[PDB]
Amino acid sequence: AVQQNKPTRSKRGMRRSHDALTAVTSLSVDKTSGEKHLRHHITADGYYRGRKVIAK
Amino acid sequence: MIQEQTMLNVADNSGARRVMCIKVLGGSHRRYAGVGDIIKITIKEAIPRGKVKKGDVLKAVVVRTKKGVRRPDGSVIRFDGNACVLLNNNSEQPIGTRIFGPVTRELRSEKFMKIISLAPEVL
Amino acid sequence: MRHRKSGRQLNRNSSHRQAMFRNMAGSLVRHEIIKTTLPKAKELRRVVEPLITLAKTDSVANRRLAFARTRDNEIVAKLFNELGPRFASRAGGYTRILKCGFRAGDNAPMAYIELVDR
Amino acid sequence: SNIIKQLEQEQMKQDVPSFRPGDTVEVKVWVVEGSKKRLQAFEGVVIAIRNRGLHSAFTVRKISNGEGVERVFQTHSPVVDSISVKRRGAVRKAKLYYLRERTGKAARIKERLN
Amino acid sequence: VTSKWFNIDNKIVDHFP
Amino acid sequence: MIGLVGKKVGMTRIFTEDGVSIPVTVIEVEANRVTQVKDLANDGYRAIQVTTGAKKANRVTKPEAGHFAKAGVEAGRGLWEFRLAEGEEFTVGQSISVELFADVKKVDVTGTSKGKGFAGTVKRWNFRTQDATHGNSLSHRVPGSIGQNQTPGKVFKGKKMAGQMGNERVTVQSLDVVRVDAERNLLLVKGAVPGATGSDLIVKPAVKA
RNA sequence: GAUGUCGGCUCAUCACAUCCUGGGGCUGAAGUAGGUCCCAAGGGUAUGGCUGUUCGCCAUUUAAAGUGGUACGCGAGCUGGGUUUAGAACGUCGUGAGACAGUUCGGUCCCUAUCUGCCGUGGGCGCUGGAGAACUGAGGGGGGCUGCUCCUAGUACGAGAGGACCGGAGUGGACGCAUCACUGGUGUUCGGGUUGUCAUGCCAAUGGCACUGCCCGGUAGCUAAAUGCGGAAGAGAUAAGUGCUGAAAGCAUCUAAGCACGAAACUUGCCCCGAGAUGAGUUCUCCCUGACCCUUUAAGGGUCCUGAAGGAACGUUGAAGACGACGACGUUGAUAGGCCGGGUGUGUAAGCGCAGCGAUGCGUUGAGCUAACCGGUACUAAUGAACCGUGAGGCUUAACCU
RNA sequence: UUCCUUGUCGGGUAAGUUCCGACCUGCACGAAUGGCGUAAUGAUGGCCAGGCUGUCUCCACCCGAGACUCAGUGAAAUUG
RNA sequence: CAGGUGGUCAGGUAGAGAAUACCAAGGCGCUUGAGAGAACUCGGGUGAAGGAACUAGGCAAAAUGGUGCCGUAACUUCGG
RNA sequence: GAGGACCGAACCGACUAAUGUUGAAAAAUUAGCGGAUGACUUGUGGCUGGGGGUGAAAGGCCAAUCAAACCGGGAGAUAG
Ligand SMILES: N[C@@H](Cc1c[nH]c2ccccc12)C(=O)O
Ligand SMILES: [K+]
Ligand SMILES: [K+]
Ligand SMILES: [K+]
Ligand SMILES: [K+]
Ligand SMILES: [K+]
Ligand SMILES: [K+]
Ligand SMILES: [K+]
Ligand SMILES: [K+]
Ligand SMILES: [K+]
Ligand SMILES: [K+]
Ligand SMILES: [K+]
Ligand SMILES: [K+]
Ligand SMILES: [K+]
Ligand SMILES: [K+]
Ligand SMILES: [K+]
Ligand SMILES: [K+]
Ligand SMILES: [K+]
Ligand SMILES: [K+]
Ligand SMILES: [K+]
Ligand SMILES: [K+]
Ligand SMILES: [K+]
Ligand SMILES: [K+]
Ligand SMILES: [K+]
Ligand SMILES: [K+]
Ligand SMILES: [K+]
Ligand SMILES: [K+]
Ligand SMILES: [K+]
Ligand SMILES: [K+]
Ligand SMILES: [K+]
Ligand SMILES: [K+]
Ligand SMILES: [K+]
Ligand SMILES: [Mg+2]
Ligand SMILES: [Mg+2]
Ligand SMILES: [Mg+2]
Ligand SMILES: [Mg+2]
Ligand SMILES: [Mg+2]
Ligand SMILES: [Mg+2]
Ligand SMILES: [Mg+2]
Ligand SMILES: [Mg+2]
Ligand SMILES: [Mg+2]
Ligand SMILES: [Mg+2]
Ligand SMILES: [Mg+2]
Ligand SMILES: [Mg+2]
Ligand SMILES: [Mg+2]
Ligand SMILES: [Mg+2]
Ligand SMILES: [Mg+2]
Ligand SMILES: [Mg+2]
Ligand SMILES: [Mg+2]
Ligand SMILES: [Mg+2]
Ligand SMILES: [Mg+2]
Ligand SMILES: [Mg+2]
Ligand SMILES: [Mg+2]
Ligand SMILES: [Mg+2]
Ligand SMILES: [Mg+2]
Ligand SMILES: [Mg+2]
Ligand SMILES: [Mg+2]
Ligand SMILES: [Mg+2]
Ligand SMILES: [Mg+2]
Ligand SMILES: [Mg+2]
Ligand SMILES: [Mg+2]
Ligand SMILES: [Mg+2]
Ligand SMILES: [Mg+2]
Ligand SMILES: [Mg+2]
Ligand SMILES: [Mg+2]
Ligand SMILES: [Mg+2]
Ligand SMILES: [Mg+2]
Ligand SMILES: [Mg+2]
Ligand SMILES: [Mg+2]
Ligand SMILES: [Mg+2]
Ligand SMILES: [Mg+2]
Ligand SMILES: [Mg+2]
Ligand SMILES: [Mg+2]
Ligand SMILES: [Mg+2]
Ligand SMILES: [Mg+2]
Ligand SMILES: [Mg+2]
Ligand SMILES: [Mg+2]
Ligand SMILES: [Mg+2]
Ligand SMILES: [Mg+2]
Ligand SMILES: [Mg+2]
Ligand SMILES: [Mg+2]
Ligand SMILES: [Mg+2]
Ligand SMILES: [Mg+2]
Ligand SMILES: [Mg+2]
Ligand SMILES: [Mg+2]
Ligand SMILES: [Mg+2]
Ligand SMILES: [Mg+2]
Ligand SMILES: [Mg+2]
Ligand SMILES: [Mg+2]
Ligand SMILES: [Mg+2]
Ligand SMILES: [Mg+2]
Ligand SMILES: [Mg+2]
Ligand SMILES: [Mg+2]
Ligand SMILES: [Mg+2]
Ligand SMILES: [Mg+2]
Ligand SMILES: [Mg+2]
Ligand SMILES: [Mg+2]
Repeated sequence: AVQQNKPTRSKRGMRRSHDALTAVTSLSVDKTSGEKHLRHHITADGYYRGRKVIAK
Repeated sequence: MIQEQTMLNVADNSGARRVMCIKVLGGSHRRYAGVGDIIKITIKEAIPRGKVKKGDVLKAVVVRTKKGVRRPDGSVIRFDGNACVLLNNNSEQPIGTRIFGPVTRELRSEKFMKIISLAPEVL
Repeated sequence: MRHRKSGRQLNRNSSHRQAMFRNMAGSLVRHEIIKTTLPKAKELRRVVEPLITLAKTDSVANRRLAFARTRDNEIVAKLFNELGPRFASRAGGYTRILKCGFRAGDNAPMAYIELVDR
Repeated sequence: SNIIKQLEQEQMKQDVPSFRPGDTVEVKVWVVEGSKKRLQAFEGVVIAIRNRGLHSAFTVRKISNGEGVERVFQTHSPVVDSISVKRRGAVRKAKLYYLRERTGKAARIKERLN
Repeated sequence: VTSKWFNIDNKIVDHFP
Repeated sequence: MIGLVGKKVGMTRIFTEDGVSIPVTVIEVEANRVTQVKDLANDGYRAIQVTTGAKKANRVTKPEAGHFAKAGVEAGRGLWEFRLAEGEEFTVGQSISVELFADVKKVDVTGTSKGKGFAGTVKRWNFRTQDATHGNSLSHRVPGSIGQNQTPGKVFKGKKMAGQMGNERVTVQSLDVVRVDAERNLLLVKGAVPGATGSDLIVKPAVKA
């Protein structure tokens, strides 16, 4: 099926009121390294909750 | 669990060998007939000098099914094939004088005490 | 409905699932740490951890039975000579999953699955 | 489910004998022909056993008056008065449903001898 | 072109004689 | 009259000496603690609010904890309410036991039924399927027609269509009471009651015959 | 400058000129069974043979197999048998091309849904401080069918034949809701048997492929053909109808004044939703009791200090689920995986020994393995935090208290 | 090829507007725009039986590919 | 771009075979992935009792299926 | 050791059903189906030309076009 009238630029923007992205509320700070990371994720060099889990 | 077009063997000695179910009596839109249920049959093959001729329309009562009867405690009794006893169309009394094979205790009612007495074995 | 059923299907038919975990199980034993998608690392724990309790008792009958599930004699030898004795006293849970970032190519969630005393 | 298990044990019989598929057993069940109780015996081959605690059941098959009959008995029902093993049969299976298509000399089970 | 096979198919097109 | 709040433990069977097997549901009815009484003066109707079970002190909020502390009752799984008849009086803090049903013959059991998800019109409304063969084109379990032509030119409210099935409040009426087991906090009723194992059931004496 | 046709299938919805069930009046109404008219739309209202059929005839049922409107309801829901393209033939008509409400055989059915509608499910804001729960119930929806047997009673009625009203009990058909204890289906995630071939060096033992290779069983879950429950009783106001008292009209008269009965229809009673019911309701509990500056002086703007109850996020997940949502749990922990024990299912593993020329059999052995199940167990993962949410909550009037 | 017409009679079915056998009242058959038969043959038309079955009573579960959510790329008919 | 396109070469184990199944030499995994595990659609598997009652019509599925030997009717143009 | 013989792959076809119908494809795919030593099938080359060809005959085919091909012209045909 296809439209009978051209939907306006307000109906288009109302449909997109639910299309926004949500920012990450906070980043946890590592216990020893002191660097931010996603919560429950290892940091960018392999520290997770103090210990170094990936010595790479 | 007998319905229309189901082919039944014959447990008495009326002459018939095979009958077909053409209606389940006793209610509107009724699907199935179990043990103790009256049905309307037609005869599909008979022995050459019986009391009933091929093509007859009669009544019958189901006495063995291979779906089985469930007893009060949870038990089941199933047979290897479906069987019926031919009845008179009006009086609904048996036509033959003998019964073959076992029957069950769901025929123990005022209508079918004639069949229970004749049966070789009642389960 | 899916009530009370267990097992990821992972968008594969059954024989390709069976053969894919048999390769990963061999790879985790051999390297002691690998990198997978998080759904495939959680479904690995139910394949490779039963292999280690099987290896805690060495017999010809169990070796022939670890072989029917790995099809690799270099893996069966390591299970029964190193990972058997090493986890002798530990009662379950020979494996640890650690979440890491997202795969660039398709944004899959990634995880590191390893043996606990690596 | 300790609650359900406790309710189950109080109802189980304590005297069920050991049989396995292929055996020949008598089951004596109570019948009530009106107002008097009575025992009648069912003979046949055990073709299936279902082990579920109080929900256990077994299936017995006989050939009666030229018609084969199968009966599923609930083991711990009070209707089953007694079970008695007559012969022991040697089979390789747990459910002998292939005996439904065999008659006469094709449906013979060999004795176990031990 | 002209089709849109269902604008050529004459069971669909020639429906009211 | 009031009822009790239980928990579907499971299903089993009771054998009677005369050789009949009764399917029973085992409802586990602990003590129900009366935590609030309502009256016409303050609330406009008469009712008791009861609690049951136990809850870990960690998961009870400050507002919830202070509502139990006023009654002098230790916290519970939830809160329910029963409407009092005329001539029934209950006091705050007292405990109600399964022996209430000792001489009751029939009960009404309410629970939340098993959740079926988004279901179709064949499962949800017992619609007939169309032909499996004989030329059918992609329409084997689809609803069919949903209205008439230009008059009325709309679909009527309450049309039977596909959607969420189950997972909602259901009551079954006039269930027997096979046995009350006050020493184990049990109640065996004859038949099946809504919900899955572990769900909360509300049991009242039957309002009908 | 297109509003797709008959019948079938699917799904319906309204009217009442009522087919059944309900209530009545008259009967050329003894009883059973009828005839006819009035009231009544709550629910119910066949399966087959023939034919493209709607229809109809027929067979056998049923309490009954209603009559119509809805584009002769319904092809962006299905079909495509009929009619209604192009091929071919028959009869007939025409000199012929050809034609036939004559027949016969064959013959391509598109659409990813913008809007309204409908079925489900969320986000925002509001409801006047914020938050967590339990409610009331305006309103709305669902349900409403009926047989047969027995008793009363072979009584009432009738010459006999036959055979009840009213009232009670039991058991069914069709329909609906739930559920999985039982009986079963499924069970490509469990066990086994077996055919061909390739591989693991070979033997023995195993694995891959052949539709799960073909099969035989089967756990949990889902499920019906399984097994529990339901339709009410009661109340109110009535329809047709039947009255009581009673004049106008000395009588009579159900009506004018006054009083009473009266049905599956109506309002309740049963079940579910429901305070966005903006008319935004009630009850209980919990939290916040700091300064200062500025102006255009008011429900004004700003700075520092403070961040509560609670929430969200994140993680482990579920008998909850398309996604949201909803539930449980996060070390003060059984939330999930593993592990330990059991159960269940399969059906006597491998290895070794013995008998046999060998296939094979026996012993160790009801063995070995065993998914989603039950009862346990911190071994693994569920982090110390951070984030949002504030800092006593307008005016007027009244009633009390200071 | 027959309109009347589902002609009538027989067979087959519980029930047969189709089928098979007959009758002749051939609207409107008929003898090389051939008549009447015919063994074998036909992805030919009609009808009947056995076996077999999810075609159906009346659907249930399971296995995969989409549909659904996330990341990447990214149309069309239509429209006062 | 699931289409079309002449000739030559022709291993093993089963098999009558260039069919079919598993492999060799050799060559590839088809230029979007990751999740989840709703209705519905597509392609398949199994199904209690019944067994064409479905439908215009057994459409579609299920069934049959090989080698050797025994045995085989009407009718016939004497071959079938 | 005959045969417009039989069963059956390559090869040539196109009987049925489902899918697709802004397709993977301006006619295909999947599963079955027919012929398969012949009135067969195929490669390379050649000949027939538009009121003309060719046609085991369907108004079929003659470059995705056929009750008269395509290109250019008469030509701005004519259009109550
Ligand atoms: N519908 C089919 C066949 C078809 C092609 N062209 C047609 C023209 C008219 C009718 C049908 C067709 C298709 O699209 O492939
Ligand atoms: K339903
Ligand atoms: K109608
Ligand atoms: K009316
Ligand atoms: K009436
Ligand atoms: K009357
Ligand atoms: K009505
Ligand atoms: K007609
Ligand atoms: K169409
Ligand atoms: K139509
Ligand atoms: K339309
Ligand atoms: K509109
Ligand atoms: K209603
Ligand atoms: K069972
Ligand atoms: K099961
Ligand atoms: K093999
Ligand atoms: K199988
Ligand atoms: K009077
Ligand atoms: K009623
Ligand atoms: K509110
Ligand atoms: K989904
Ligand atoms: K052994
Ligand atoms: K065992
Ligand atoms: K003629
Ligand atoms: K006849
Ligand atoms: K006849
Ligand atoms: K001829
Ligand atoms: K042909
Ligand atoms: K023929
Ligand atoms: K030859
Ligand atoms: K040639
Ligand atoms: K020309
Ligand atoms: Mg995918
Ligand atoms: Mg395979
Ligand atoms: Mg659910
Ligand atoms: Mg839903
Ligand atoms: Mg199509
Ligand atoms: Mg289809
Ligand atoms: Mg309007
Ligand atoms: Mg227009
Ligand atoms: Mg009327
Ligand atoms: Mg027909
Ligand atoms: Mg119409
Ligand atoms: Mg339409
Ligand atoms: Mg067609
Ligand atoms: Mg047609
Ligand atoms: Mg023509
Ligand atoms: Mg015409
Ligand atoms: Mg269509
Ligand atoms: Mg829309
Ligand atoms: Mg209301
Ligand atoms: Mg109402
Ligand atoms: Mg269970
Ligand atoms: Mg089973
Ligand atoms: Mg199976
Ligand atoms: Mg070997
Ligand atoms: Mg291989
Ligand atoms: Mg409120
Ligand atoms: Mg989740
Ligand atoms: Mg503990
Ligand atoms: Mg006739
Ligand atoms: Mg004839
Ligand atoms: Mg002629
Ligand atoms: Mg002529
Ligand atoms: Mg002549
Ligand atoms: Mg001539
Ligand atoms: Mg002729
Ligand atoms: Mg999507
Ligand atoms: Mg996207
Ligand atoms: Mg346009
Ligand atoms: Mg290509
Ligand atoms: Mg080729
Ligand atoms: Mg090949
Ligand atoms: Mg190679
Ligand atoms: Mg699926
Ligand atoms: Mg079946
Ligand atoms: Mg089976
Ligand atoms: Mg079967
Ligand atoms: Mg038919
Ligand atoms: Mg029909
Ligand atoms: Mg076919
Ligand atoms: Mg013959
Ligand atoms: Mg011969
Ligand atoms: Mg030939
Ligand atoms: Mg071929
Ligand atoms: Mg051709
Ligand atoms: Mg084809
Ligand atoms: Mg093909
Ligand atoms: Mg052939
Ligand atoms: Mg051939
Ligand atoms: Mg030739
Ligand atoms: Mg022509
Ligand atoms: Mg062109
Ligand atoms: Mg062309
Ligand atoms: Mg011309
Ligand atoms: Mg000119
Ligand atoms: Mg011009």
